[PDB]
Amino acid sequence: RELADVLDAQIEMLSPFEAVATRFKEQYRTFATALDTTRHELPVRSIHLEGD
Amino acid sequence: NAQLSVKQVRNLRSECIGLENQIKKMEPYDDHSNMEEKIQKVRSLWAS
Repeated sequence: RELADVLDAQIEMLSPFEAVATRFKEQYRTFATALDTTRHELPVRSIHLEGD
Repeated sequence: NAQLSVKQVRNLRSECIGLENQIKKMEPYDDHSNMEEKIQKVRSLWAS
């Protein structure tokens, strides 16, 4: 009885996350790829502008 | 020896009758048949 109660409780703790987890991890992978790109495309070697 | 055996028998069937009275009473739910099976999904959730 008590083991079924605590098991049932962790079922409603765990159940809603599994559906959203796949979309969450795919969009996190895409946005982390975007973060890698924007970190890989910030060239910083300059001072007060001379010429161009 | 006779009186100690009598007292021990009295205690035994006292706790006995208490046990089948609670067995009649405190069990209004029984859904154990899926129990182990659900435990499988449980670790799958943990694995996830």
